[PDB]
Amino acid sequence: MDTTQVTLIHKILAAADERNLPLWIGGGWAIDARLGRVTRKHDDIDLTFPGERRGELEAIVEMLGGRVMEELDYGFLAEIGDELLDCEPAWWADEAYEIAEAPQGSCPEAAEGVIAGRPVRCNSWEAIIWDYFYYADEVPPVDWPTKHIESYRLACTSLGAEKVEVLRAAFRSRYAALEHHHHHH
Repeated sequence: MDTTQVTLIHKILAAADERNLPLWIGGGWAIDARLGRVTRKHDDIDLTFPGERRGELEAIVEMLGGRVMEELDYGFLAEIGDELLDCEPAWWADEAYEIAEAPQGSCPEAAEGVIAGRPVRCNSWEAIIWDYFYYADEVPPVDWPTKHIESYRLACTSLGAEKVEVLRAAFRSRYAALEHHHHHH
């Protein structure tokens, strides 16, 4: 399982390099890469790719032998073999690639993490936490599975409490604004 998942990630990376499509590894996988240790196995592989390259992404999935299950407003889900590819579109703005609705520096150009001895670009701790907190608003922490809870803890600790607090406050502010907009409209 774990080896298979790592191998798939390696393959997806290799395809992305061949396509000349930048890949930022996200979520728990990013956290593990940034830690340097694949601590936990994850059925879903969360990878961030520039949105404009959707056609290339479809080709990549086909090259992998998988099929794209569905395309959603926040990205596309693809089944590759027995593993799930969750693709988050990175939006190229101000000469920078940014995760949708996420703070600047979401997807650093630098080789942030390492997987299986291969250096990999990973989304920032801030981006990771932004996603998790966003998920928290959707689903209560009590409902959260151990893996997600642990991943959130690791990311928060690594980034630093104060920074995490700032992120939480920022996101709450964003959500409140969104609610107000909706209520007005």
